[PDB]
Amino acid sequence: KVFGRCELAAAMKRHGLDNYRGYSLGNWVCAAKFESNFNTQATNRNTDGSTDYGILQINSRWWCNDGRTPGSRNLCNIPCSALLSSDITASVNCAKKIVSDGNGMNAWVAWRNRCKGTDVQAWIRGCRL
Ligand SMILES: [Cl-]
Ligand SMILES: [Cl-]
Ligand SMILES: [Cl-]
Ligand SMILES: [Cl-]
Ligand SMILES: [Cl-]
Ligand SMILES: [Cl-]
Ligand SMILES: [Cl-]
Ligand code: NA
Repeated sequence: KVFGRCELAAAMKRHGLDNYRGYSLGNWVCAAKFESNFNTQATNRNTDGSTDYGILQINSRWWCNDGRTPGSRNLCNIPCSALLSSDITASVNCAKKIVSDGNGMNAWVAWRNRCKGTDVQAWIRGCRL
């Protein structure tokens, strides 16, 4: 599914991401924009053989099982396929674990490089929330 900007802001708020670990909703919308362009079916293969899945491009080295990332973990206890669903529940619940890991949203390199310290409230401007 390709979400609209405000549609995704709403879904993320519905699932308790807004101000989760102190990160405002605009930070999460911005991260999703640059990770996936709001496409739940986004995938990206890394040089190490791991794969990133879904609207927040969650990686198979730690967070989900895809059966093809040797030595990896599955700390979200889900198949990586769950991260490609039109229903963002699995992505949001797994993102809550990731952002709790110690480095906050710096775990998403695209957030650090493209969203951190910018006027992220622009990402929810106009939205009925
Ligand atoms: Cl947009
Ligand atoms: Cl915000
Ligand atoms: Cl594996
Ligand atoms: Cl595990
Ligand atoms: Cl599995
Ligand atoms: Cl949803
Ligand atoms: Cl933090
Ligand atoms: Na894994």
